Amino acid sequence: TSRDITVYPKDFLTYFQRNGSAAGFDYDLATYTQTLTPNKASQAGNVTLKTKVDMSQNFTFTGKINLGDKAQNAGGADGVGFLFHPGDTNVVGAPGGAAGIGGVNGAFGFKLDTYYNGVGENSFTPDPSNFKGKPFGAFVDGLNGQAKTIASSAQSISEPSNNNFVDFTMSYNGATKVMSVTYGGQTWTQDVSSFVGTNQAMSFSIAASTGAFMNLQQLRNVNFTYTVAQGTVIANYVDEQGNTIAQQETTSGDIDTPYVTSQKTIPGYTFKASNGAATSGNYAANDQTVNYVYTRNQGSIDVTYIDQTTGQTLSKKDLSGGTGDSSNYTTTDTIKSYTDAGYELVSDNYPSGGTVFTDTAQHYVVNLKQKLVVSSEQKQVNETIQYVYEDGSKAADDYNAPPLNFTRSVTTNQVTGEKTYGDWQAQNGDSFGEVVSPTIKGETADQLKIDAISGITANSADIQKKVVYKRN
Ligand SMILES: [Ca+2]
Repeated sequence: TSRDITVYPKDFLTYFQRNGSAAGFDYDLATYTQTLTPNKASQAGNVTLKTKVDMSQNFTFTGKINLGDKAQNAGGADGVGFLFHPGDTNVVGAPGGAAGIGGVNGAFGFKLDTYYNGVGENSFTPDPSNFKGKPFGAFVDGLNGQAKTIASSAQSISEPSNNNFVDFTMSYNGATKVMSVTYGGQTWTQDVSSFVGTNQAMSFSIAASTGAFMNLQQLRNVNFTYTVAQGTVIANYVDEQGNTIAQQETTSGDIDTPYVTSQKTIPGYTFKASNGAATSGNYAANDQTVNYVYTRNQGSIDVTYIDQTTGQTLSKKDLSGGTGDSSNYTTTDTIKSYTDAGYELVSDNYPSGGTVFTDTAQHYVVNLKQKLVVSSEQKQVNETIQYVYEDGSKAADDYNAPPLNFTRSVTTNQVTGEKTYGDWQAQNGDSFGEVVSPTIKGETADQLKIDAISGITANSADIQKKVVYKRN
């Protein structure tokens, strides 16, 4: 592998970060010594590995640990915890009974517990009963957050004494997933395959803890041959309201080596912004998430109603919605109002079976004309000559003349009420004939004839004449 190095004593601080207690002390570059905790109460100091570890390759950890100058009976505590978890390179475990492993998720490793915790918290299960007041080295199951000691791995160790450094070797087989830890003559072996659940890259922490009891806890001549894990960029494609719209695109690569992400073209959506990490960058030991936000594409549909008689817009409806959704708009309601008001529908290009908003705009038109109802009014001009005696009694039947009929069209607008009259056409003529008055036997008439009356119009008034007959 290319991502595969050996961390030398002289470069300890390059690859390890002094946290809590340890950050008060400078790595002595003559002894190659790093203080985790001093001989003081309520301490908590760790070294977190800056990178991560490929938990599928072969790593060999070498060094000497000073567990202090006091046993538990003599007021000595708490021990040295080795942490392996899949989480952040900066997350470290709870102190005391959790021994630098408990209270992280997906956590496992090896402790030298120089203090027997018999009373269990929510962060650690009681230490094994077969070790009451006795120092021991053990593997721990920290997956469910609660550090549980593997009672199989529980072998006794030499009490902390005179601040003496004992040899420590932790070796791991990638394919077997088997860890071999040797602390000064005692030897441990455990199958961590159960503990590297799926994630071939784990965070590393060496931690130390004091409480009421205390011990100077240090590390010396550290040698860590391992395969540096690869960084992992994650890329999400989501709408504005969180909901994912495209498959998340998890890449992976050597750290400080370019990663590149891609804006996805997404049917029904336009890119808005990239929240989280840069779309272009370099790879990093913790997991960088580039989200891609998209807007739900909205389509436009308008329906214009036009009075063709005025050539002017009656009303316009504007529908906007998501590319694919139904407007649930009908023209019949807005047509009804108009056809009620005395409009006649000319044309409707709006689809009968509803519309669907699309990426491209939709425009529909409804032409209505002011309804025109052609009527026909008829007028008639009449000539009636009555033939009477001086008493007002009838000498003869009234002559009712061939009537002069007139007719004009009357176009009526049902929207305005306006009446468009045509020209008063004459059906029968303009001239009333001459009417010679009857000759009654033994009478003489005041008018012997009624003269022809011409130039009668539809405006002309009915003629009402009267012939009076005198005796002899
Ligand atoms: Ca303990």
